[PDB]
Amino acid sequence: NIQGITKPAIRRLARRGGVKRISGLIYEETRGVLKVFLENVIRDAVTYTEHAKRKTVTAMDVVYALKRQGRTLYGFG
Amino acid sequence: HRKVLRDNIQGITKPAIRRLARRGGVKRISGLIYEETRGVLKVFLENVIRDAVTYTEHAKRKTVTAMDVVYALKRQGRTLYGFG
Amino acid sequence: GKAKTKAVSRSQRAGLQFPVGRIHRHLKSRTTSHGRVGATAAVYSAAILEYLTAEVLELAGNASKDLKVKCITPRHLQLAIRGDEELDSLIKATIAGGGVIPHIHKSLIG
Amino acid sequence: KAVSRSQRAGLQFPVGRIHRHLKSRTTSHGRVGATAAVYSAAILEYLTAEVLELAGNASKDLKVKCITPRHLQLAIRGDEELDSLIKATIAGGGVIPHIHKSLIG
Amino acid sequence: PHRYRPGTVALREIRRYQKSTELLIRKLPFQRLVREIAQDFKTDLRFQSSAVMALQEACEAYLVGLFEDTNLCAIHAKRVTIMPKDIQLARRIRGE
Amino acid sequence: KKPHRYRPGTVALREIRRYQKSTELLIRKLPFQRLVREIAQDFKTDLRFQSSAVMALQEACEAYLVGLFEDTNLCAIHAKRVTIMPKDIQLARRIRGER
Amino acid sequence: RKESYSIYVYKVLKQVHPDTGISSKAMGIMNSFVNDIFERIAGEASRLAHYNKRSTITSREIQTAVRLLLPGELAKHAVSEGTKAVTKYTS
Amino acid sequence: SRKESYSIYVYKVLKQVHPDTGISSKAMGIMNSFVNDIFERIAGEASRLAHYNKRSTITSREIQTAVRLLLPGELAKHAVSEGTKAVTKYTSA
DNA sequence: ATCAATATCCACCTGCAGATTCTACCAAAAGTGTATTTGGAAACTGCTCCATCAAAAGGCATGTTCAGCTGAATTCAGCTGAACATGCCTTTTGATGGAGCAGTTTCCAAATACACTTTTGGTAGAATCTGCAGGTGGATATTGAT
DNA sequence: ATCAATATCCACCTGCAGATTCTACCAAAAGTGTATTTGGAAACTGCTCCATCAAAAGGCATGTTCAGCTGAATTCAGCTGAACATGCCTTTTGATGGAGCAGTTTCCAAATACACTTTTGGTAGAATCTGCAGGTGGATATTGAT
Ligand SMILES: [Cl-]
Ligand SMILES: [Cl-]
Ligand SMILES: [Mn+2]
Ligand SMILES: [Mn+2]
Ligand SMILES: [Mn+2]
Ligand SMILES: [Mn+2]
Ligand SMILES: [Mn+2]
Ligand SMILES: [Mn+2]
Ligand SMILES: [Mn+2]
Ligand SMILES: [Mn+2]
Ligand SMILES: [Mn+2]
Ligand SMILES: [Mn+2]
Ligand SMILES: [Mn+2]
Repeated sequence: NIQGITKPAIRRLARRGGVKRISGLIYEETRGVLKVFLENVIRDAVTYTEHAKRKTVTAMDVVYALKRQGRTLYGFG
Repeated sequence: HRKVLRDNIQGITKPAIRRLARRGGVKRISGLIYEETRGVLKVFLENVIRDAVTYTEHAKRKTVTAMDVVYALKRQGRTLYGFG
Repeated sequence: GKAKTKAVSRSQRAGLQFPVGRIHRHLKSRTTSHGRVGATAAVYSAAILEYLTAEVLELAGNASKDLKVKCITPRHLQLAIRGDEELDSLIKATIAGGGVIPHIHKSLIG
Repeated sequence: KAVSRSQRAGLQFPVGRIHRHLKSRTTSHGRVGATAAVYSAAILEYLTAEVLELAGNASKDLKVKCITPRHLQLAIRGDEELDSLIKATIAGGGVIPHIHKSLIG
Repeated sequence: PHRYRPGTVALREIRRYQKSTELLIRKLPFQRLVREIAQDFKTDLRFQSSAVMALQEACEAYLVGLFEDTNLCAIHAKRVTIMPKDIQLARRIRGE
Repeated sequence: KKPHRYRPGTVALREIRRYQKSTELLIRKLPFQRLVREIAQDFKTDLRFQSSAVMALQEACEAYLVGLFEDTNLCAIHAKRVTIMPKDIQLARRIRGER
Repeated sequence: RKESYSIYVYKVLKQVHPDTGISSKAMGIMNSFVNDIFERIAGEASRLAHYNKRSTITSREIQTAVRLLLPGELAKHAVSEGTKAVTKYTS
Repeated sequence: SRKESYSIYVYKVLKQVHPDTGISSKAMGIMNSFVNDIFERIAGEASRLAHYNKRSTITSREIQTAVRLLLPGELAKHAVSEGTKAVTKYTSA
């Protein structure tokens, strides 16, 4: 499913980052990075979720996971 | 009543900076590094000390304790082990 | 016993818009075992929060009127915060929907 | 006859003391269950044992009896999980040797 | 037939996506990825849509910032093309 | 009979191995104490310090500078140099989120 | 019934820009911001009280928290506004 | 006056894992800082968990979730095992 | 492609600084009894997600062409390392007052507790108001020909 | 580098779907009055450390010479990545049930708190016990001039 993060989507992200020219190896590399990132946040989110004995991951669970990893997010509280 | 303290950032000598770079695995050092390093160090120290003194003044002390420095480092994300 | 003195909220008494009583309760629920909360502590907290809210709303409303629109958006909040040295240093959180402040490094322009 | 809660839990770390400390760092009117202090003590004891195991290994591969800050640093920075858990400065611990390949003569 | 020279459309894209704020990843593949990842942690998980949306805002802000740092590393080496070694240097200095 | 000379960089690498194998503090101790007092007294006059507070400050400053040099060296090598330069420090600190 | 800061944020907005409104998503961001700063100040005030072996969080703890947590000029102005508020509240 | 520390327990654990080894006082200071650090991380996250789920008691359940949150991978698995063992042995009395 | 010079590696040695034990008390852990709180089991109930189904457009996959950027190659001036003379200031330990933390006791200003009243903030629907989808026309910028 | 041709960007427009704001009710929270307690501030004072000064020798900083080799500058080809036409499929969008969790209320057995009392585990400082820092010298490895 990681391949659903397509090359044009990665390029748009790089463009918002001010990147002008992109090596062909970037896309696979970026997917790897994203995968790690996502795992960590999700690992903590579901942890909060099983502590509450729920079966639905809430926005609050995600926000707490991101704050606990030093990546606070505003606007979903 | 001590002698006036001036210009002590220059006491961080070029050999001391070189030894630090060496422990950092650096092999060759441009001549402009030393002044740059002093600048960086001074900012770092100012910030830490500014917080330590804040803790000291909150406790109504006139002695900066090791705990105050430890708390200031923790508040700056540079936790230190071995002094409290 | 005909007349009571009119009730004045602690917010109004301190000249604040932010809710002193609510903040006092939250402060008591963030104190340790046997912890107390001083009379003026919630008033001070309320004033700090109101001041910082006023600063970001000021900058974001400036960006809002300089874009010929009524409502402050996440975009305006992000522009205001990233464009202010102190606010940018105070607020490192992600502002969802705010994008980035436009910038292209000089060596990339044709 | 008095039986220590540490002994009751099969631990070395002091369950009762840790209970008092937990009780003095929770929210107002907060209560702490006994087994919360037993679990916390067990956690702290396990992490201490893990760090000490690695540090004594470094100490014994350097032919000395006593663990020093240096051995703690070699032990923590040499184990990826401990390294990621402990970001603090180890006073007196120095650095793990490393010279990047492009620098050697 | 008209042709833009290499780099003109790239810079146009930079200005376009830096003045906008919408999400840049398609929603269904990202939601599929989120659920696949979550299923190796706890079975029959459900998500509020706002949880997925928060995750996507976080991931996209993270990747944009990473690309800013990667670009600084590429520029440092007197290049304009970002390469994996640029990402790797940025992530090492970040402590990732 | 010519006097012995090591080639430029041989002693540098020897110094790297020496100071990476050791743990002593590398800044002289009294000059660092004078620096700490000069800075602290421009915040509040006639402060005193415990000896351990000054030593904790020195451990932190030296750990910070060693780390900064590790990253600066990564930046210099990244640009195919062996010499660290100010732009390397500035790049490291920018990516660190300092300044 | 969920609490929020929206009505007070809106009051402050109408004070600084009487003509301007705010979108609900921006109001959500402001709420996250207010809660964030509040738990930073409370955490540090509680820690200050405990370092000096006290149980009461007073406005003095809040002031030191503000000096610790807020950058430079902001901290100065914040310390002023808080002091002003307290002086008007006790009068 | 009497300032408490974790030194005697650190030394007991040391003798369990390395019966032959000792510890310098500055390494003992590092160990004391480490134990106190991990204790405040656990206690902070356990009180937060209690408040998110509106319980007023910090129980072993809050401690276990805190450990899963704060500990990497294998460390967490093994820590959870030791904690569970201690709790079941404490309640068996 | 054989050496002299110099560093490093690696045993061996001992005295005293520091690691470990011993000693005497006492702060706090544990037991008991009794009071108060609360976690969670039980039983509901709307209302969010999930599963399924369907059409169609726009966003993506692909293949082609070529411009220009990256990496390699080459030259060289001057910058930084290695080595050394010189001499100063850091290091280590002790003294000397005394400043200022700690420890202790007392007693209010300041905080909590509790009953009761007044006020407000959240919610949902109505009533207003506004950005936004497209479309257009002019501003601006890029590209190739001289 | 001024043209003529071409393409994109960026204001401005309207009409209406939906977002903001308004309006009214009503649990819950804030406020008041009154009583009662208590954390910590104030004032002592003992007594640690802290600031400063002192001595003297050598470890190390400084300033200089000189040349190896690094960074910087320049050229350029091949090969990668940008741009674009084309055409196909994944995502998007809109709708529909209903399955299955959350959220809420109630309610005791079970858990935790707290005062008082007994008892000992854990600490401070002294007394013992002993690694290991440095000090030294010979084997091995590395280095740089021939
Ligand atoms: Cl690469
Ligand atoms: Cl530079
Ligand atoms: Mn000064
Ligand atoms: Mn109202
Ligand atoms: Mn309009
Ligand atoms: Mn449009
Ligand atoms: Mn009484
Ligand atoms: Mn009292
Ligand atoms: Mn000299
Ligand atoms: Mn070179
Ligand atoms: Mn070509
Ligand atoms: Mn005993
Ligand atoms: Mn030795």
